[PDB]
Amino acid sequence: YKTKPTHGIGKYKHLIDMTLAESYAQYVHNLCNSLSIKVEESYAMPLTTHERVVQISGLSATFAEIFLEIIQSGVRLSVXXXXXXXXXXXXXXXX
Amino acid sequence: TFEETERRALLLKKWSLYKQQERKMERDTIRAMLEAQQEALEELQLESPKLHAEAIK
Amino acid sequence: DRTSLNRKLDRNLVLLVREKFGDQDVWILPQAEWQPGETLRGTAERTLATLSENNMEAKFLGNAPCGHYTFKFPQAMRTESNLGAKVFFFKALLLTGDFSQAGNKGHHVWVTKDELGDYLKPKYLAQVRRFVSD
RNA sequence: CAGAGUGUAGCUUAAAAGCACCCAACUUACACUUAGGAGAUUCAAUUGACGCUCUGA
Repeated sequence: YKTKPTHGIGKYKHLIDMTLAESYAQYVHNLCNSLSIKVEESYAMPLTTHERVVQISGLSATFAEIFLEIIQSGVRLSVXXXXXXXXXXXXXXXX
Repeated sequence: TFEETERRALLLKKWSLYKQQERKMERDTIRAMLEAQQEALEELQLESPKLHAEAIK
Repeated sequence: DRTSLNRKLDRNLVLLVREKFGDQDVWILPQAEWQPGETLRGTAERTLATLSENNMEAKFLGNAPCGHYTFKFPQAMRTESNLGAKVFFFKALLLTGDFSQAGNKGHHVWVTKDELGDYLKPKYLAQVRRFVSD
């Protein structure tokens, strides 16, 4: 009841090659999860070629750098633009 | 076949064992880096603040 | 006092220099003391150019501006200027530039972390190097 | 190489636990679930002696 000391006890609203590439993407996702970063989305973009994405948002420079290094440590990368090499992968950021 | 299956299970187990160690190692490495960073920031603060600020940016 | 330091990597092999040919058969990373009137990264790049002879691209602070005066400060024996000195670090990538042993260096090679040499200790320590690698 | 804090596996007003963690399958992937996997009181009688963290040289 409103006037009772147990007022808002129920209140809840306020609380609320290709294969290889895929594997790599998965790994990246896992890493992100581990390190506590928001993985927003992932795509399945179209000899043959195959692209995968891991959309990321919010990470400080030092931490970000570390993450990048870990990713670096095959196929390719593309996010300052930071490309590298060993089908295709493209971890687009939003820091 | 049975024998093959048995072999396979063992192999899988081995793989699992391997992966965890690697993961642990990676974690340790990360931790080390973090520690270094922590040290570094403190040092910067102690020494010259402008530089520290720049680093942070 | 201020000391810029770099850590250029290729094939998972870190590079090393011999400034003061007679005294330093022992190796360190290619960097001396700070440069006034110039910005950290830029200064580092300049230093690298002076030593290794290249264009250079510093990524940022990796994760370990080491300090060094805190952990294992320069040796009391021999006339070494033991003062308060910060040890800034940098991770970087080269674009192009051939090597040249002249003036301020004797030799320049690339070596594994586990295959570590004698090493000086005031500028760069083996343990410190390992930590940075980690 | 001299001191101080101590010292249950990642982590705990745990006492060999529960959380974490790993592999496979379902999953675009994550997530969930189902199967499995691996781990510890640093060591000698509350005392001493090996391991770290930290401060000196």
